[PDB]
Parts: sequence; C-alpha cells; structure tokens
Amino acid sequence: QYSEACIEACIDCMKACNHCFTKCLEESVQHHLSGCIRLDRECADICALAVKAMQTDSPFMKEICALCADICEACGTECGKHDHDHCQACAKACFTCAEQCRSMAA
Amino acid sequence: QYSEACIEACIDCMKACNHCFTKCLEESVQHHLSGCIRLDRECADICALAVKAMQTDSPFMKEICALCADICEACGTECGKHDHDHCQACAKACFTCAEQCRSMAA
Amino acid sequence: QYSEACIEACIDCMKACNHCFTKCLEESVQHHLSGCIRLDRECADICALAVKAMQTDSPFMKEICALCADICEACGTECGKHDHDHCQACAKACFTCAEQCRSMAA
Amino acid sequence: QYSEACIEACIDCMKACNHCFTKCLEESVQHHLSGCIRLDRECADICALAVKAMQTDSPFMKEICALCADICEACGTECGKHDHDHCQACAKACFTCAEQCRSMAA
Repeated sequence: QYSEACIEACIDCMKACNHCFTKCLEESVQHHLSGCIRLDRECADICALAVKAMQTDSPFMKEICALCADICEACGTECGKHDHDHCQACAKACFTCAEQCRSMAA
Repeated sequence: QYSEACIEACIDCMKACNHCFTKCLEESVQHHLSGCIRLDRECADICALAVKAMQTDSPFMKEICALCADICEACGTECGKHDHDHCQACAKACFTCAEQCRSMAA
Repeated sequence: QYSEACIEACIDCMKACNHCFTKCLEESVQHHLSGCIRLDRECADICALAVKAMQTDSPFMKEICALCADICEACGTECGKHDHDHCQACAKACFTCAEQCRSMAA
Repeated sequence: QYSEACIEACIDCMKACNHCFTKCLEESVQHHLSGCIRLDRECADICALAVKAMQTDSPFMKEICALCADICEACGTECGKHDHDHCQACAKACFTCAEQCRSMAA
C-alpha cells in the first residue's frame, strides 16, 4: 500500500499519454512535434511496466520508478511546449508522476 | 467514454491478476496449480493490451476485448477452484471483466 | 518447434513495424497517413504479445495468432498504399506474418 | 546498426527467460525457487521493452539498457543456482545480455 499513490498516478499518466498520442495522431496540420508522439509512446510503455512492477512487488521497483521519473520528466518538458489542451493535461500528469516517482525512489 | 467502465474493470482485473501472481509465488507448499500462474500472467498481459487499445481508440478494440473476455473467462474458471482469498478476488474480478467485455463487444 | 517459423516471422514483423514507426515519425511533410502510425504501433504490440504467447506455450496461442493475423493484414493493407521503402518492407513483413499466422491457427 | 548485436542478444535472452518460465511452471516438486519465476518474468518484460526501445531509436536507449543489464545480472545470478538445463541456458543468455548491455551503455 506504500506505492498505491504512485500506482494511481502512473495509471493516470498512462491514460494521459495515450490520450495525447491519439489526439496528436488525429490532428494533421501542426505535425505535433513528432518527438512528442515518440515520447508519449515510450512514457506510456515505461509507465505500464512501472505499474506492472509495482503491482507485482518486484525487487527492481525503485530502478524502474527512477527510469519512469526520468522519462516522465522528459515527456512533460516536451509536451508542455504545445498549445493543445490534451498536451497540457499530458504534461501535468507527467510532472505529477515524475515528482511522485522521485519522492518514492530513494 | 463508452468504454471507460470496461477500462476501469480491466485495470481492476490487471491489479487482481498481478496480486494473485505475487501471492501465488510467495506461498510454497500448495504449488498453486501452476496453470493459475501462467493464466494470471497471460490475463494481466492481455488486459494491459486491452487497456492500451481502449485508451488509444484503436480500430481493433472489439477483437482485443473479445480475446480478453475469453482469457478472463478461463482465468476466472481456473482461479475459482482455489481456497485462497486472493485467488477468489482474482476470479471475481476476472468474471466481472469477462462479462463487461462480452457486453461491450458485439 | 512447431511455431518457431511463426516466432521468427513475428519478430521480423515487430522489427519492420518499429522501423516504419520511427521512419514515419522522422519525416514531416507527408504526415504519413497517421493511421499507418497507429496501426504500426498496435501491430508491433500484438506481435510482441504473440511472440510472448508462442514462446511461453500459452493455451491461448491460436486466438492471439488469429488476432495478430487480422491486425497484420490490416497493417499491411494500410502500409502498402505508401511510396516509402520502409513502408513497403513493413507491408511485406506484415503480409508474411499474416499468412504465417493464418496457416498456423486452424 | 550499432545496437543490432544487443537487439539479437536481448531477443535470445527473451526466448531463454520465457523458456525457463514455462519449464519452471511445468515441473512441480522442486518449487524452482519462485524468485526465479518472478525474475524471469521481469527480465523478459524489461528485455522486450529494451528491444522495443532499441528498435524504435528512443532517446532513452542507454537508461533502459542499463536497467536491463542490472535485471539480467540479477536473473542470471539467481538462475545459475539451479541444476536444470533450461535454467543454466537462461543464466548464460542473461549474462551474455548483461555484458552486452554494459558494454553498450556508457
């Protein structure tokens, strides 16, 4: 139960990254800074792995959470440069998951 | 929003399958009917893929949800034969996710 | 060993779909028919799950392989409409994996 | 092409970890030191993510490869304590993938 807050934060960050992925693929004219798409995919995959590792009580919980913190920091810093509302929600959820994973792993 | 109930049910089924995986790996003397472990892993992986496909609005949402319904039916039918409380919770969450995916895909 | 040809074909299809994903994200002016990007991601994920299910001898091998056949048929039919060489390689690997999964599952 | 050797080594390590998972779940009387099963699952999942990140040319290639090196070192050190041939093959593939990921990331 000591990682449940980080589990719920990473599930919300998964949902925000997948929503930003889909709503960036729907729009066409901006090109949405395609590193945002690649980073949203890699952030959703590392957050899915972090949820899987925290829910299974793995002995590599802190290292996966530190890597997820780094990827979430980069995904938030790249998605915050956009004007769309889904990208701002993705950046806010990524920074929340990043500060949660940095406060978790020590 | 028309698949959000199935998304939350599959996230609860992911958590229940991973918890049954970990608590079946912790105990030693029963051997916990190792098909339960393999089916809990495959059910958690197909439910993670189903959550990823429903959150990304994929064109193959119904087929992944029907496969997730079949795997959740089998995982519930195999985990319901056990006396442990985590296995009964896993079976109840798997049957809830199974009836949700069967009511969803049509 | 009776699914090893399908395992190697799905690994080659994973590599081709990820390469088409990356080389579609690199180019900017075409927009690369963003359904190609979404289908390449979903095809790489279902082929990773199919490789995981065939390598673990799961009881749901044929259903995952039939779903992988459907997704590979759709990804090949959508990537074959493009002029880029990586998209043509992705379409050829997807149709090879599709005919291998359709000849496998029966 | 500068990570293709690590990609093939991680694919062989995925196959060895999944084979050790399945052949540890088949046998019953040893109990196969269930941390071996959990570590084989987590090693196969981090190696699948490392293959996905190296095949997609992600900007977080070195960090995922260093985490995969740590998990492969631990999985090899835990699987080398067993007498079964699949566990020894899993340990040899894990140490090969570990030295490849440690020679790769710098």
